[PDB]
Amino acid sequence: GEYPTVDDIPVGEVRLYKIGDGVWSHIATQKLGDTVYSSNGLIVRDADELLLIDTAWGAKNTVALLAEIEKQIGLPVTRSISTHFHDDRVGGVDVLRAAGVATYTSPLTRQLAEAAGNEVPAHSLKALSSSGDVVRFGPVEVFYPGAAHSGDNLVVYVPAVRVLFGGCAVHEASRESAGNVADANLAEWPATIKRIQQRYPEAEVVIPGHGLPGGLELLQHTTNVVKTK
Ligand SMILES: [Zn+2]
Ligand SMILES: [Zn+2]
Repeated sequence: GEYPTVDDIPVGEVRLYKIGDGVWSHIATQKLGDTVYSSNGLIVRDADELLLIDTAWGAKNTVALLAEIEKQIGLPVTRSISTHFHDDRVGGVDVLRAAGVATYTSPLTRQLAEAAGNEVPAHSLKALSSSGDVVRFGPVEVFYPGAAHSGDNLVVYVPAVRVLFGGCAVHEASRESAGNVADANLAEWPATIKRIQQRYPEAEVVIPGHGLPGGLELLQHTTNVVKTK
């Protein structure tokens, strides 16, 4: 049906949304002040297991995520990748570890998470240290396009179905400001977007870290938003 939003996900709950064959997004919320915010991750089937991209933004939500996955898909999450060091990506890693998931991210993300006092995935993805680096991981590619929203942000591509999870380096269409730039590299963000555009020219779906999925237009949209400043 319609992509889940803060206006229709019951409080405390996590939703899944089917994106294509063997690929779902997960959507969770975290109210701060008067505004309820949502956050997206990904789930990708591989053989008879699941690969998780990002936590559901905190321990409580991540427990609910695992329960929703069991209810709706019924296959075990065996590995996860966090796409940068913020709480919407690693908050809940200890829940994943308790559930027997092998948790991964880049070495830089582990370092930044440790410095921030955030939860830290247990394992490093090697050969992701330089912009342009890419590695295969089961049914996905993991690409480090360079600094943008954060110094460490990764994107994840599902080649079989042309789905790009852009994460927080990519803004949703309705967003016209960059939001939280405390860890951002605004100078490098446009070049980082260009690397993503050049690497994944056939992507059919682009999923931002927050908000509605779109297509490749979200990439240039993000650059446009960055240019404001
Ligand atoms: Zn972030
Ligand atoms: Zn984010």
